[PDB]
Amino acid sequence: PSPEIGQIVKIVKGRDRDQFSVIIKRVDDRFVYIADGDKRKVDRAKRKNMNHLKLIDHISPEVRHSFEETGKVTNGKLRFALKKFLEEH
RNA sequence: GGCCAGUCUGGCGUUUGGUGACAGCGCCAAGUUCUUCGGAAUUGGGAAAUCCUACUGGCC
Repeated sequence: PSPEIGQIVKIVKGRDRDQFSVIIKRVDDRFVYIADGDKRKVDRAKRKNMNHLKLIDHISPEVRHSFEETGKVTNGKLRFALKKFLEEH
């Protein structure tokens, strides 16, 4: 399954390993860009090979709706999506 | 299995760079070489290669 915009991931490789992040842009089949709105904010999002992430079965509608209407997402909305995701699991 | 590119002594920490193995930075250790004894250089294996072990990324 292709990675989705607004989907939560767990980082499995790299120095940001074992953290949770949000997919904010899909380059192709291989590469995405992730950001958490805190230590890794949108304006310097982290490029990632999708093989170095673990797809979590959770997609935040707030993140993907904001990209559909404004073409962007705020760091506060990213922090909200991750904070809400952790509270349900 | 083939072709190409890359990484290297170990432990803890890390808002930094890298897709990544890793690296950078702080601290504690280890090996090798040199020393005027104050220190200095260096770090997978190999005498060395377009070589090889392990690991990472790409194409098949």
